[PDB]
Amino acid sequence: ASIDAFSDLERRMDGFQKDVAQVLARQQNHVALYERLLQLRVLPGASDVHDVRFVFGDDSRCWIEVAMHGDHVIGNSHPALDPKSRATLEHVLTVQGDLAAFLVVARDMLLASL
Amino acid sequence: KDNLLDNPVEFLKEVRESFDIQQDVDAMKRIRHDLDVIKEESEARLKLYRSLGVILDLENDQVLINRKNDGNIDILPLDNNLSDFYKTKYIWERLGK
Amino acid sequence: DPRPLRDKNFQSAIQEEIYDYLKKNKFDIETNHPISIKFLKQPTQKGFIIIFKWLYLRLDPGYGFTKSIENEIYQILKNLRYPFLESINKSQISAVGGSNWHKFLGMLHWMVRTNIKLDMCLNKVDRSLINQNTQEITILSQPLKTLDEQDQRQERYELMVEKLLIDYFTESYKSFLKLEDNYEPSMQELKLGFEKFVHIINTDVTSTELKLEELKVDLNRKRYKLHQQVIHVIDITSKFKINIQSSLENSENELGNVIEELRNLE
Amino acid sequence: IFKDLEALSFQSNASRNQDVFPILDLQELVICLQSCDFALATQENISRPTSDYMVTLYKQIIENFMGISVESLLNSSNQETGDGHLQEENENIYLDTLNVLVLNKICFKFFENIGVQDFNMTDLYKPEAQRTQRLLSAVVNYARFREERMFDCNSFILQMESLLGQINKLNDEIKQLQKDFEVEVKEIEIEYSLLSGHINKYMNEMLEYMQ
Ligand SMILES: [Mg+2]
Repeated sequence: ASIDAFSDLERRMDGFQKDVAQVLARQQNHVALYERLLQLRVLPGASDVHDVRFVFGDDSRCWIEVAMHGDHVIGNSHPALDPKSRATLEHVLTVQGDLAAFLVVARDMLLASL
Repeated sequence: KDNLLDNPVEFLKEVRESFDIQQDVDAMKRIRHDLDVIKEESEARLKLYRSLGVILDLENDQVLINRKNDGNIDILPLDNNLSDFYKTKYIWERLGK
Repeated sequence: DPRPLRDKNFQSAIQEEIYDYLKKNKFDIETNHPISIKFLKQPTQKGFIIIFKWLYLRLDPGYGFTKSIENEIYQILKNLRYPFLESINKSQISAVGGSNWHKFLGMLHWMVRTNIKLDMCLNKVDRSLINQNTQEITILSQPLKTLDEQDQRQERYELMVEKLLIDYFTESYKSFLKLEDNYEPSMQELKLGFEKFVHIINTDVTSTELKLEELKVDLNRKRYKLHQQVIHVIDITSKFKINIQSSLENSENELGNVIEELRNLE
Repeated sequence: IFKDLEALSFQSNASRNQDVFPILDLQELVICLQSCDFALATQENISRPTSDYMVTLYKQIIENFMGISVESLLNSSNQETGDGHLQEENENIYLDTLNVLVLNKICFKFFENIGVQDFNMTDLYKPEAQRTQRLLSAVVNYARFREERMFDCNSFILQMESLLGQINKLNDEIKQLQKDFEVEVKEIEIEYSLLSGHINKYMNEMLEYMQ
């Protein structure tokens, strides 16, 4: 523990200085990258009957709402889906359960209409 | 005489007292708390995005599509290459075959 | 007592050696008591006393023999620490030319050898004294060792001058008892000697002086060298801390933003 | 034990001095010898009770006035050559005798120098009261003479003490300088050690959150 040995400490410090810098790299933003790629955000519903709202497009271009607890599973949609389609999706969720499938079919459907 | 510390002992002491340990420790605690927040509040959405079949490799700087059964897949890079609309369109087209 | 005193060959040899010592050192000329004296295998009491007196006065001059030495021989031998003293009865000392002479003959030989060795011993002493009279100036004139290594130098000087003063005292007192009241010779011999002293110690002074002025320089060089070191640490230490804090401040902000965006539900 | 019979013995009013030095009476003799720092000199022991201790007293005297060591001279008296041949451990026959006679000789030359011509073995091993007092009287007279010769030599003493003083002062300066600097190095090394321990502590506590 002599000042002449300060060289030694400069080693450890330079390592610490390094190690710290390495652990604090910005690498916890997976969700935002996903959203940017897929252009799909998951938001609250405009009416809490339907809690979950899926949104396709950078603007509020397409979106659909789901109330998986009430007796109206498939809620609102701005692209004005027809009854048959809404029943189709309500069964892709009620019977199938494949949520991914529901999202692909809902996207294809909504992007067709205006 | 100048270029000669007027009182070096007092200088070293003054450096030791200004070396705030608990401050940076508390900062580290704040950082781990933030990380746990990001984890908890990302869990579900990440489970959904991975449920689609898309998975990420920020190591290889590329993303992977594994909705193609029978040992096939797709890859897409994130260098400063092309526009985002291109990427999105490709990822979505190759997903719901 | 442990010696073949009665052996005729032993007797012959020690007789020869005794005779040789006395004759070589002009015993017969110095004392005509027996003159041209040669192998008293049958001694005469008178003559024996003569020899004893001669030899002992050679060992201890200034001793005052009484008028009947026979009364002192035993005490003389006891003082000398004669090792074979136990083997001698006082009675036999009065007329030793009889049967028991084999003992006294031996005694005489023992004195001869003793004398031999004494003259030798004292010679060495003389030499030794000479050596001492210089040792100090020699050791004090050796290459100077730094203070911590050379202890008891002041004692060396004090001793040196003390010996000079002792010489002056002794010689001047000799004169004083001779009724000469002028000690200029002695005094001169002192001054000369003292000058040598003043010379060597002067060297020391100069030496020390130089060392002093050098030490200063040395220290001034080290102090600087040291302060720089201190500065150095106080520099990089500071930097280090700063850097770490930066790494933290960025991180906390970054994650902050992330969390905010994870909570923006527009 | 307590002897004053010598006092009641006849003391002639006439006198006859054979020596060149005065013969001091018992008490004054003891006072002078004590004033010469010979603590062993006492009226009790320098009277008829003149015994083996005279060897010690003469040793002290010669050692103080001649400024030499008797043990040393005796040591150099007993060694011719000792690396190889060893005929010295067994010849006890002469060693004691020779040490004794050599001591007697040292005393003999010393007393020759101060006006006594016939110091001999009796004075060391069969010592007598009156002769002991004569010898010690010579000692005292020499001591007084010396005390007068000191005044002639005070100049030398003063010059000496001056030079030794110079050396000692300088060495004091040296010691003070290097002591001071060593203190500085001590304090700095202390604070630096506290700083090192502090930083290491900082890195240890932190690393608990890395990993
Ligand atoms: Mg007086």
